[PDB]
Amino acid sequence: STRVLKVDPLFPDEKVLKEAAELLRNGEVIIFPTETVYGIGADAYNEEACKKIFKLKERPADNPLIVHIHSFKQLEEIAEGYEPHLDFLKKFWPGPLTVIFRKKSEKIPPVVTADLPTVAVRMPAHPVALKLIELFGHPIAAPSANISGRPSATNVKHVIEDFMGKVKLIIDAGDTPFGLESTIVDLTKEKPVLLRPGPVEVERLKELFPELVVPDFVRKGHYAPLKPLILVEDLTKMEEVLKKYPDHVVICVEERKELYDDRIVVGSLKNPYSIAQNIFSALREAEKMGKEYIIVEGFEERGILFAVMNRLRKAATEIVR
Ligand SMILES: Nc1ncnc2c1ncn2[C@@H]1O[C@H](COP(=O)(O)OP(=O)(O)OP(=O)(O)O)[C@@H](O)[C@H]1O
Ligand SMILES: C[C@@H](O)[C@H](N)C(=O)O
Ligand SMILES: [Mg+2]
Repeated sequence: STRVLKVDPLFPDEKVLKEAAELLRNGEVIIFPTETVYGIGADAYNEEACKKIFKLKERPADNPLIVHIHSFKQLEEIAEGYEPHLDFLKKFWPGPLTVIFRKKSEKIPPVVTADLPTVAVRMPAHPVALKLIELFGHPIAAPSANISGRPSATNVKHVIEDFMGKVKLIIDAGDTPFGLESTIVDLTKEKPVLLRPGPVEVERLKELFPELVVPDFVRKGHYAPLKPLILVEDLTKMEEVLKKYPDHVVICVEERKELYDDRIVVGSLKNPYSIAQNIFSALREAEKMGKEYIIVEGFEERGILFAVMNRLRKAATEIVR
């Protein structure tokens, strides 16, 4: 029996956050916005409560949870060996960055980290998330707000498709600013490793970390619509793809919109952050539009479109290179 409470993203009503904090203290799961995607969270120090996240998501046990913190003092309670990277953390936090550290053990139970010695920490640059964590008093473990394998929720309409009647409370702060999950950098090995591309762009990370490792699984083929996804890297095969796949809807850009039948304009190449903001919404609009096949234009493997292509490659049923 779900409550949806609208709050301002800048100065949220602290009475709405106290109610969410109370539900977290009772070991309940709630949904809250961040600058990236909506989160489905619980008390990171509550084993049983975090287990409910796994069940609500329909999620495998061996997939660990990102712990959300509000302060550098909380980092010190949960992680160790970060001291040589504090300059870097202080430069990107709060913000759309998740880092892997060696766990300080103590209170973040094994279920949160899938029995791993590492923990993924994020200090989100969203006043609602920051003020909820500070008021609750404990860090929040939160995957993206979606059924496991589905596109990450970027607004309350999507949360509701996935979770109406399953959680007591959804905080609504509207459309998430970025539409894409946080960059994930692992800092626990000889050289830093990019595990997930996001709003902290690869190009920026390569400027700071010349020796950054970007693994094959990041550049090659979660986030899946209900109808089969055809990704077209080579846009000269677009004329040919549309034919091989008759019952189609297209997702294209503003500049190529007037060149298709049933088409959803995800955004413009003039403003590529608009593409990243709306891509997940586009998969959800498209799967509803009652066509057999969803057909997506590829983008430049550069800037934020790098992260978009990363998401669409893992979504795709076929990639047309
Ligand atoms: N300690 C860790 N070491 C490495 N990767 C981690 C660690 N903790 C979390 N991660 C990764 O961070 C990501 C968090 O994303 P999220 O929880 O939204 O799940 P997901 O993989 O997108 O699956 P779903 O479809 O269920 O949302 C996962 O890929 C998870 O494995
Ligand atoms: C919920 C949101 O913070 C997500 N886990 C991310 O890392 O972007
Ligand atoms: Mg996810």
